[PDB]
Amino acid sequence: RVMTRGEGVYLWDSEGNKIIDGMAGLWCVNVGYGRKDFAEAARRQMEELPFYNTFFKTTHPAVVELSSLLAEVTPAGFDRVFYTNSGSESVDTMIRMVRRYWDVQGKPEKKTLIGRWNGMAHIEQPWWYKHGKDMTPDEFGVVAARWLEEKILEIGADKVAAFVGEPIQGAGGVIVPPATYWPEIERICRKYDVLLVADEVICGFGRTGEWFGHQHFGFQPDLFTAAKGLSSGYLPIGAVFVGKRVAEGLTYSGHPVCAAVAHANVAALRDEGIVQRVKDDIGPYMQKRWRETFSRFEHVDDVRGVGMVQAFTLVKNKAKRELFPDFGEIGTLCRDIFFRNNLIMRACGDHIVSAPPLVMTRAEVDEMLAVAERCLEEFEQTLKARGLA
Amino acid sequence: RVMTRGEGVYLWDSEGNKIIDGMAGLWCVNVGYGRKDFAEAARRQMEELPFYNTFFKTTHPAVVELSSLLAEVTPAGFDRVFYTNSGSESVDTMIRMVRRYWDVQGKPEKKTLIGRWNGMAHIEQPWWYKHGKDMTPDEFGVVAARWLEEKILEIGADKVAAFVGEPIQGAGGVIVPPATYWPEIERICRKYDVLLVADEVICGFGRTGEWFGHQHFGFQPDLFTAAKGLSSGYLPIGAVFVGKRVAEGLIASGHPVCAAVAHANVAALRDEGIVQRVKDDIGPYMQKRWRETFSRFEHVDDVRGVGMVQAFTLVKNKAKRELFPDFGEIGTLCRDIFFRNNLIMRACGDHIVSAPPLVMTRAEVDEMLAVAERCLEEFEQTLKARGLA
Ligand code: NA
Ligand code: NA
Repeated sequence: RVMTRGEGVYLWDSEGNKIIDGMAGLWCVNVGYGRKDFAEAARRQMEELPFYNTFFKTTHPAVVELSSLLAEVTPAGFDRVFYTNSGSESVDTMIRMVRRYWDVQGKPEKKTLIGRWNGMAHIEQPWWYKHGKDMTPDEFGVVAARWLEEKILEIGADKVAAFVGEPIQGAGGVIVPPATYWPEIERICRKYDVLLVADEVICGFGRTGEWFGHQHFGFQPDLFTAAKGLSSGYLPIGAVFVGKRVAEGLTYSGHPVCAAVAHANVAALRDEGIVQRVKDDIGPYMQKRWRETFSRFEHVDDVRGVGMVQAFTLVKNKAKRELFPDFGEIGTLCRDIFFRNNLIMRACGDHIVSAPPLVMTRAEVDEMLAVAERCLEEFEQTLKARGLA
Repeated sequence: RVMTRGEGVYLWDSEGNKIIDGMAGLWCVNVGYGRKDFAEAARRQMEELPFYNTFFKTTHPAVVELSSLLAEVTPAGFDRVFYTNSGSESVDTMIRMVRRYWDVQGKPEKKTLIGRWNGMAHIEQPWWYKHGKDMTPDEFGVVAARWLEEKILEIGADKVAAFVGEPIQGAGGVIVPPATYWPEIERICRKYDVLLVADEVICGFGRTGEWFGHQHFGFQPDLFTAAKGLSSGYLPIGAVFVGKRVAEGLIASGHPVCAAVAHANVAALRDEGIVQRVKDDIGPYMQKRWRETFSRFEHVDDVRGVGMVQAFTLVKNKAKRELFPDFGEIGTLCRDIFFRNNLIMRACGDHIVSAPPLVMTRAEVDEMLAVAERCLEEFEQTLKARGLA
């Protein structure tokens, strides 16, 4: 099978089958497929001026225009932006910046960054279904955030540079933390004089209904990182957005052609009302319909989501919060059913996740959920037959 | 001062000044500026199919086409290519591959990579002018290579995964190793069961007259890495080329738009005879003329280069091989003169380096060197006038 075409939320193959891309590429095709206007933006920039040499102390006008527009949609205080070619480069750049910041502050010892599972250290993820015991989600959020305080005290605050986290952990199975989590993380970071970094690789550019995930969860990072969601994936790009504290402690970056396409993308997300529509219209619709569709199944639990990112977990016994053995095997079984039915929704372990293009219509939401629901019927029937139910 | 246009080896500013780009952007605009055909390649790919989903078990046709073409210009045995968005990503990917290779081989202790100055370790660079003492270059090449053996023995061979090096160290000042160096490096790597990796960030895509620097020096690495020279910089891209031994060990990618541009670039380099012309024609001319132009100056020594990469070093006393103090200050002085005269040649410490687009004509070589020559005359006079001669 070869892919021949994409438009909106759909991909087409050489056999003429229409496939619903419920993952928007790599969680990043937020304006959807088929933006021929972006092709023109790239063509024009490459015909005119695809380079800009550091010999000149000025900045390529496409990059200037992108930065000016980004400033309008990012939170106040993020006036320094460092462009990269990818999320990976953004993470590397962020790490170097955090460390340099502390060097400049006269604290070169402060070099370790702390992140989460699913000069490095890691803490457990705020996954209540697995780790919550008989705590309420609110109680658990405080406990899970305090794992950061524990790790800071273990390493020593004078050696810790920063905590880095995705507002919602995407690759981890869309683990949505309790409401109490990020405020406690923030208290802990500020208490121990540790920088706070939001990784917006998946939550960026409208995914949660706000422009950035950290805005939805109401925390104020010192920096945040972005990947190719910045261009809806149409060309490789990323960025590190630097807040006032770190900027003060610390011009040429950005491939001009990719910047021109990113500018067209961000302008579309704003001017065509796409992000606002997630917040006001399609987000709440998706979240309601997602929950109406999946909550009833015997082996589905923890149905969850915000804006246009959503998920659930396949489980052996809901009443016991008992997961299937060999976490991942059942998810793969379920994912194969979706794929056989020309629906792209992926599995992380036994979590099923979705992040369709933000432009998805209500009818398209219901179309996707109808296929998914039919697939889950088959999944449940298949479990029974294999004696795994 | 704003850049407004580029064509061939030239850039122009908003005042209409012509600037000679003797560095080809970031050592990478090998086909030159002004390739309007590349804009069309990008437009067409973005109009038709800028994405390709892993849902399909096939590869995007532009990537297939690029790989097929690359296979015709790389050495035998490199039939696995992993595409990235940049040189930096290529290095990261290579490091993960070399470590995974050894894990699969059942030698999980092999994790350290060794490189050179200018989980990681470093050895000294084969810079004869500084380190050669009373050795001939050939004798020094063997000694400098044996620094790798000394380092491997210090660490423990069973802990060492790979040695990584640029065939000619570009950012280090175009340090061209003696003829004896790379064969001894290779021998040592084989002796200690260490992988050999060539970093083609600057030597790649025709810079030395061969397609790749490792070919010029006659060694066969197990992997090699490339950066955006693969597209002459027109879009972000990189790659890791994986040899048979490693590819098979692992068995036991690519943004389609960037791939389409890279394919146009490689096709041009080949079909327009650009690389062949470096080997047979412009390279030998550049090297001769570079040496004729610079060798006579009292404070210039170690005039060097291969193909279309060349350099020299500003020195306090040639007879004594005595460098200026505060290495870098004099290079900056000289570079500033170049820039004032609208010539882009850069300084790496007190090394002056050049790597112009490969399409430079003989007339353009002479034009560039005539400017550089006048700048060196000024440099010598300013040195005397400052009492630094
Ligand atoms: Na802002
Ligand atoms: Na080959």
